[PDB]
Amino acid sequence: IKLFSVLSDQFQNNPYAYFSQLREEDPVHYEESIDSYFISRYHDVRYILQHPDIFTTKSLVERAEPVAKRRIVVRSFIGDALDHLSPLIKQNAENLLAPYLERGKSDLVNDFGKTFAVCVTMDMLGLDKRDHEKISEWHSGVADFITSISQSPEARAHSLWCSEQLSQYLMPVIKERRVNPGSDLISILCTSALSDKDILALILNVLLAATEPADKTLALMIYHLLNNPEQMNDVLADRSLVPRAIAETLRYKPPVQLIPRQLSQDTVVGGMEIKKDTIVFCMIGAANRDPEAFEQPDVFNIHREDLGIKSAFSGAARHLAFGSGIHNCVGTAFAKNEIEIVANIVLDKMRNIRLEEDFCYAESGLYTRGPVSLLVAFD
Ligand code: HEM
Ligand SMILES: c1ccc(-c2ncc[nH]2)cc1
Ligand SMILES: [Mg+2]
Repeated sequence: IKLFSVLSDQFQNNPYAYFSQLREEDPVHYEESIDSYFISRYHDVRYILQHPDIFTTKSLVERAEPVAKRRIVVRSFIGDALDHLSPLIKQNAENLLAPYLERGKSDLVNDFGKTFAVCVTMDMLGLDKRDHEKISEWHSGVADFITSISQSPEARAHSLWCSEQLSQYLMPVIKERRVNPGSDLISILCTSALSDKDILALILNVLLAATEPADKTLALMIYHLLNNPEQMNDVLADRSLVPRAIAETLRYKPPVQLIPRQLSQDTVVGGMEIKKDTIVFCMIGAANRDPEAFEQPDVFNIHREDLGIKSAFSGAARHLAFGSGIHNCVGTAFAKNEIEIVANIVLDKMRNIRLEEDFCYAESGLYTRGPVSLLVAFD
């Protein structure tokens, strides 16, 4: 059945049950609802993410809207700085965890994760960490505008308010640093090219970008490590394993699930010929589960020889969770080091971590996916 819908409740309840069938039967799957093709095969996807002259993306300055080489520049402003934020990402985790020790339990997504990911992004932007609640809130409100297929008139209103709220918060902070630079990212954005309203739309995009996926990765890892208790023990003993666990969780259950692209000319991918101006969706989950790229692909295995940690976190990595080529996630380097730091602390701090009694595990999200909650218990 090619008639099946990939925006359907049924798809969303468990996408990994259906990818297999999309590849090998309807790889360039047309969705009759939007005017968009969903591409599910690894090589078909990777070629698209390789060449953004044919499959153009949306640039790193314009608004993340209703859904050239500052990359270089931003890349090193993360890269050079990620070793200055190492003690702060470190304190963030420790500070945020302290409430939940002794109680002996926590929900790593609701009690801990969302709030941690936000505080990191805030140190990277140099905003005042006291305001983390305001921000997580507004940050979701816009995240929604983007993630959602459609919205209620209440939500759409609320999302618009959040952007309004976000703008009027950041913008004075932009001018303050344009004239008195700090040593944060916003501070650098205003040094040696860019205008005020442009620097805002960039900050807004980095905020959206560094925040949501970080959350989800740490949680997906903890969950897949506790679900293979013997691999969890593997990580507990030799900590150098953390990155592979990060990586394999990335291939396994990629936080960002779809990558879109606009189509320049008329071009063929797979068996199907497409047409101009059309948005096609890369199905990352589907690609990281293609036998063609990974053997035993539906097995969480941190020790898999076909992962390749040497490059799991670069422009030319095996999995497509960070995208591919010259448009790969700008903070890949940063993503590694951030998640690494928490994971390590979590393990250090929640001795004898286990899943809570009667913990029923569930995931949510079409564009970006992750656990609704992860209920863990500890000493
Ligand atoms: C859990 C780790 C992360 C994952 C899996 C991830 C994944 C991705 C993916 C798949 C893309 C789209 C590639 C494309 O279509 O061009 C992307 C874009 C991007 N990422 Fe990440 N990312 C992560 C963490 C981060 C962090 C920590 C930062 C900032 C330090 C960051 C900054 C960006 C930026 C600026 C973009 C460009 C998209 C835009 O224009 O808004 N990412 N990321
Ligand atoms: C909502 C939140 C974040 C994203 C995103 N796109 C690339 C990296 N992160 C997309 C939608
Ligand atoms: Mg973060």
